[PDB]
Amino acid sequence: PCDEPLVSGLPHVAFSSSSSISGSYSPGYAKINKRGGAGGWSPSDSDHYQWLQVDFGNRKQISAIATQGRYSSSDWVTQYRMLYSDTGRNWKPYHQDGNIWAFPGNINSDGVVRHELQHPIIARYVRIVPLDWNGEGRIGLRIEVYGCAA
Repeated sequence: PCDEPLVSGLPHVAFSSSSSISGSYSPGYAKINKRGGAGGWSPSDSDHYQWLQVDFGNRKQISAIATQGRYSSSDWVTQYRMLYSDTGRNWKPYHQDGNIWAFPGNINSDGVVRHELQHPIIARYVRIVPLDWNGEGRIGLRIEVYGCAA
């Protein structure tokens, strides 16, 4: 199977984001079941144009993704898009059931929600783009991406 956790072991330098509320919300804190910093990533502004990015360093085959909100807070993502690229540019949106896919997100701060992809993708870089978030807070996010070397 192609389902090893690809994010949990990455150093901070593998993560980037559109913005962060502060250093404690840096994108390297966006790891499921971990509570460092603010307990997850949050951008300084919550809209439809933020992103959390991971660079796996080379191409990985990806079979599933999992998300959580920001630890013990009102910040969580309720639906999201996934984009991927081999180059870091020309992002490709993940498609499922005939359209760009909106993944159901979280409904609380700490439940993990894992989705098996209909079809695996191959990518060096992944971006998670929040589409909506909890109305009583902001975007807050921790992730895992499951896969293997391409």
